Amino acid sequence: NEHAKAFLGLAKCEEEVDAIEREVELYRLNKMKPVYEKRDAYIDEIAEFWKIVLSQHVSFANYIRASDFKYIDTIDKIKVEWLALESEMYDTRDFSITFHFHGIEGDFKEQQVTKVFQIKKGDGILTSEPVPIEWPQSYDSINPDLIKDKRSPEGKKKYRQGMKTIFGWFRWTGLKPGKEFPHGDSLASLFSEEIYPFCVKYYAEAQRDLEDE
Amino acid sequence: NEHAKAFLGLAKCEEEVDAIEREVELYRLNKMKPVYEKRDAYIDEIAEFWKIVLSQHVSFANYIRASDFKYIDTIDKIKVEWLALESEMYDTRDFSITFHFHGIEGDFKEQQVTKVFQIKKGDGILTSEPVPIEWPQSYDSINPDLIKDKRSPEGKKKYRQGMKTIFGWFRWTGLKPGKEFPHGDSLASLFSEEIYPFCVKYYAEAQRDLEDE
Amino acid sequence: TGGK
Amino acid sequence: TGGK
Amino acid sequence: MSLNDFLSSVLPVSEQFEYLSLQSIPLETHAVVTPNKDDKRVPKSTIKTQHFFSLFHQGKVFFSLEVYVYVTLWDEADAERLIFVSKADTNGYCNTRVSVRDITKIILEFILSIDPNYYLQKVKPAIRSSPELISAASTPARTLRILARRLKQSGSTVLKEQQDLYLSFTCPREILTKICLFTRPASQYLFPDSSKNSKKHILNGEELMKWWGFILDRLLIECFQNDTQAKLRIPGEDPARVRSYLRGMKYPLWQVGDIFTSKENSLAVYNIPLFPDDPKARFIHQLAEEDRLLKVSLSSFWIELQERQEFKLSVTSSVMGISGYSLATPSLFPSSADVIVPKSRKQFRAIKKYITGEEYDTEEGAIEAFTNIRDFLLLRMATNLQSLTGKREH
Amino acid sequence: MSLNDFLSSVLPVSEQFEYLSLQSIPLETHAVVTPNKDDKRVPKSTIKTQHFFSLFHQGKVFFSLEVYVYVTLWDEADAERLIFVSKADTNGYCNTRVSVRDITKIILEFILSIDPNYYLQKVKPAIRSSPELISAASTPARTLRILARRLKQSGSTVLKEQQDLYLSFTCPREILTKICLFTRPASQYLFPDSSKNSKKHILNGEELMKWWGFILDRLLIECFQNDTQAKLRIPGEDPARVRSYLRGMKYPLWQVGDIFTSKENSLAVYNIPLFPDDPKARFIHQLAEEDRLLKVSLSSFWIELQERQEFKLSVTSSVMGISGYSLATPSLFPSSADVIVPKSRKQFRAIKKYITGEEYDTEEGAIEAFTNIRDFLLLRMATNLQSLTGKREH
Ligand SMILES: CC(=O)SCCNC(=O)CCNC(=O)[C@H](O)C(C)(C)COP(=O)(O)OP(=O)(O)OC[C@H]1O[C@@H](n2cnc3c(N)ncnc32)[C@H](O)[C@@H]1OP(=O)(O)O
Ligand SMILES: CC(=O)SCCNC(=O)CCNC(=O)[C@H](O)C(C)(C)COP(=O)(O)OP(=O)(O)OC[C@H]1O[C@@H](n2cnc3c(N)ncnc32)[C@H](O)[C@@H]1OP(=O)(O)O
Repeated sequence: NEHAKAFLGLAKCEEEVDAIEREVELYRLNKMKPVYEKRDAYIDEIAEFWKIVLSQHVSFANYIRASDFKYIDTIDKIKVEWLALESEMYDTRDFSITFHFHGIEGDFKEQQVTKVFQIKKGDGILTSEPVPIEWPQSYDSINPDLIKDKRSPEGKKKYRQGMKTIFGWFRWTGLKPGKEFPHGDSLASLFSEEIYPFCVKYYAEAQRDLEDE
Repeated sequence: NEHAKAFLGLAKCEEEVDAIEREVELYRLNKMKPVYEKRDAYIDEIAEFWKIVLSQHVSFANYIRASDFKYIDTIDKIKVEWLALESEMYDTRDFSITFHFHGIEGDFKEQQVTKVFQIKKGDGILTSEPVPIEWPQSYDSINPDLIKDKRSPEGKKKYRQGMKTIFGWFRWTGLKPGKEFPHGDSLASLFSEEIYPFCVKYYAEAQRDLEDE
Repeated sequence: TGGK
Repeated sequence: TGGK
Repeated sequence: MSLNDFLSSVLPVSEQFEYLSLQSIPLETHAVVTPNKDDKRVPKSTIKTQHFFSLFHQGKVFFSLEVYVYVTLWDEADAERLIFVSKADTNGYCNTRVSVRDITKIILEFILSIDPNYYLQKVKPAIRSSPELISAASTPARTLRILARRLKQSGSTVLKEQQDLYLSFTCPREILTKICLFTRPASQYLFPDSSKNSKKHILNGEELMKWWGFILDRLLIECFQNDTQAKLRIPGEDPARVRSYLRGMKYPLWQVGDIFTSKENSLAVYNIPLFPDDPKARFIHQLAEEDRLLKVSLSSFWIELQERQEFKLSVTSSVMGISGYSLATPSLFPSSADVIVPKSRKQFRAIKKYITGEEYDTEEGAIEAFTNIRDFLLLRMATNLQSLTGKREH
Repeated sequence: MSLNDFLSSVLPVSEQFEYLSLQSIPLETHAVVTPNKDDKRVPKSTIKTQHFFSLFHQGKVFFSLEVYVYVTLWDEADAERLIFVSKADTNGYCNTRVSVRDITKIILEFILSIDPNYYLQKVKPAIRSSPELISAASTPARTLRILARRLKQSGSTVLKEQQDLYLSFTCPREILTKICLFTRPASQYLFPDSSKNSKKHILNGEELMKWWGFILDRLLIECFQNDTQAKLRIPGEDPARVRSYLRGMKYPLWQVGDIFTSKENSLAVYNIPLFPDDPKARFIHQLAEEDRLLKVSLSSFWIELQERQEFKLSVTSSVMGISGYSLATPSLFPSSADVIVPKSRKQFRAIKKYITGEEYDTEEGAIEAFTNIRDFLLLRMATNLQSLTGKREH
């Protein structure tokens, strides 16, 4: 009978440790928030900081069209925000990503976009919601909202092309596998977990004296 | 010149985040200590708890001689302690492991041993120090301290045999690669990171009604 | 996580 | 981390 | 005669050996061949069992073999059994010399002798049936709570079991016996890294095919009836070419082809058997993805199999197939000494891993495999390998 | 003539193609062959460069080739160059038909024509030399601090460069020219997954060997002198057997063996060249671990190479070797249109990855490779693939 006691207790811990982790995590989430606040303030004073980070990061290039770099060169700011702080109605793993583009004369508009990523039930996969963005004028041909029929032969062709641009990544949801931007979730995670948290490590590496890094 | 300011600041953060992580980590280390205190109290009331956990854990069997199980069946307690709490002179990753064996009549002595594992400089590898333990009387033949010459042909043979027992794992240091217990560091980490922290998950799995788990 |  |  | 008799009659005289016949619990599984919906006769039940063997010499393991036996029941008395030979390996740590060829043939004779009804006594169902059970679907909390409310109410923490949930069948002692295997040499199959050992003899593609072909030949003559069906197929080769190897065989009925022919449903997927780690299964599942399963005829399957690299850039491989009735009526429930049937998949895996999980780039692994295997049997199972007194002259 | 002339003279008439000749920055590296301590002549410097090519048709890539050229200097005028052919691939997404064989031979003619002195102008040293530099050994803090104290003191954040730290050599325009390659078919080498494409033609071992053997034959006749050394070696085969293939060759001096013979230092390690991803390098480094390097003679090396699986369980592979002087004096510094020399290893890798990094199990990847390659060249490098008007009848 003293065994029924031990066991009944161990179960309490078992339902506890779940809610405990949520805590050790939110602690970090909090400790880090103001830290990025400061760091970002400095970063915002540095010219071309993000253009440089995103052309230095080796893995990032792989996810997107070479041509997207003309527009990626225009990113003034990237701010990652972990939702679990603004309400316990969010997974400690959920987060939003805000970009700011300074546009280009007669081609790409100036704009600031926030894509939201949150885990959905089923261990949970990461998902998102489409968000508006002004595709460059150059990308008219492959613009999904400039294509009359996505199912037509020349229609599926141009569409799948636009879905490989980083603009196409803003539609990604996670629910239409094989249909949307490729590995949209891996890229998001790259931002939240590598690029954003280590932008400075990459800026400093871009800054090597002597061409050959 | 306002750029020399931004940069000089970013560097401060850079030397900071190192000491910040150390903090978010020690927080967890602390939050979890009393939690294991409670949980262990219950566990200590459960008969054969650890004997059961260690025969259920599938991966653990791989590291050690089948025969060692006769002695492993005798483990009353396993307590893992993260050193970083008792003085900031330790890596947040350092830890000690305490075992208690209830011995066996005329073969294996009763005893309690604590092996210490701490990271050494060079990203750091995990290392340990040998610690005394009373090898079973059955294991005389392969007892390193019962072998006259480890370099002799029949001497290197018996020695390498004893170095595959879990008793041989108590000598492991991490500094004589290929010479000591195989993967002693991986096993240690298995204890600190999987077995100890999830003993209860495995006890509950051992407890499946119907032979076939 | 293919990468291209 | 071979495992046997 | 017993497994113990068989091996001894092929190992050198006066010599001592030990061996392990491990056997899975016969599990009711899906059909060996993918059935079509609109079909008159589809399988009633498919019973799958694994036989895994190892030989030891002077405290070292040196050989292992992994064979699945499949018993398919169509109805009351319409049954059929298939022996599928998956893997066979050596690590070249035998101090003495032996004919692996004869050991391998012998072990298959043995398997052929077993009365099919043996796998039909108690069969583990694919999915089984007053609640309150602790199963895979039981969080640890649930489980601990359960053990709590089961202690508070009952003296202990166990239940009731009479417990019969565990299938049972019968079929004729003499049925259609099939043997299927796919030759494909490789550096090792069951002894990891053993290829790094100098003393280990590796057969090449053409050497292996003949090796296997001879063993089946022996089994065809000695163990089957004179009208048995023996088919050979060498992907990437000419029917004239295969007929030439076959002129080597001592059995008269060897023909080119396979034993899947059947003009009924001339479509690959409804004919090709799917075995563990088999290239046939491989290429089939490849079509399932790229959606062509209902478009590749049996005839095309073989022609396409040859392409798509794999075969195109690998050494000689052959598909052997046998289908007939055995001379003697197979009727032999193996004794506790013929086989060791672990309590669960979990224990089965664990004992196997002591062998197929070791590293054999040195004698150490092969010695370790031996001790760990006996220590364990003795400790956790209260048994011990069988000892053999070889009795074969020269 | 130029690279542009060469390719056009082998592609079908009226037809339009595009191509990419990417070239690494000549880097001073260790000796091609492992030198022995107590030796009269050891290399002074070894200059390694990579040439990587791709052909495009109608906005799709379909072929690629990766060749290293090694220039070894013994002293003042005693030099030697070796062209090592690493990989060559197709993805079977060419709408039209072409002789890859002729394209491949042509590109090697071109490479053969290049004056060795070209790789000798500016060479990136293996290890280079007033402090205050930001390099791999510079934590990000250090780097930011540095940029700080370099802003506060100077107008900007850059330094001084005249900067000459960057090696330079010369050698005779006509040297000993070697060509080495190891045939070994595989589903793909530079186009991942392309083997899943139906329209892609894979040669097998014996088909590949003849394929390569014909190209070298052409180069031997047309590009080398009548006393040039041509060696063939087929691991696992009989010297009588190889002599039979050689009777196929149109060049008269093909013999069995290799071009490493040298009775001076009859020991494998001091003779065998070590190339990227080469089986010869492989087997050598295998001995370094298992400590036998100073125990395997050159003769034994070949005999042992054959064993230890790899060759034992794989299709026909050959070692081809050439060593003589070219008919014409190689003297051709390639133009900005013959080659594209990325600013750094980093950019080189990145452009290459657009191609060898794609997935070719569908036309998508091959189209993606093309656009990304031009978009990038134009955007970040202000260039563009070369266009070709094929001019070969029938
Ligand atoms: C469908 C399937 O099950 S496929 C599995 C196939 N397995 C593999 O590819 C794994 C690697 N292969 C091997 O481990 C082994 O070579 C096996 C199992 C194929 C055969 O083993 P062996 O010991 O070579 O065969 P066995 O002992 O019967 O004799 C084979 C021949 O080689 C000879 N032989 C034995 N030892 C050696 C040796 N060290 N060196 C050379 N020859 C040898 C035998 O005399 C015999 O020749 P013979 O016919 O002239 O008498
Ligand atoms: C040392 C090294 O560099 S090793 C690298 C070897 N590479 C590989 O193994 C990678 C895979 N192999 C391949 O991608 C290719 O088959 C290659 C590069 C080997 C050759 O490509 P191909 O296009 O077959 O060769 P090419 O166009 O010169 O013609 C080869 C032959 O096949 C024929 N052919 C061309 N296309 C096809 C096709 N779809 N189907 C069948 N045959 C074809 C040609 O007519 C020619 O035959 P011929 O001699 O009778 O005229």
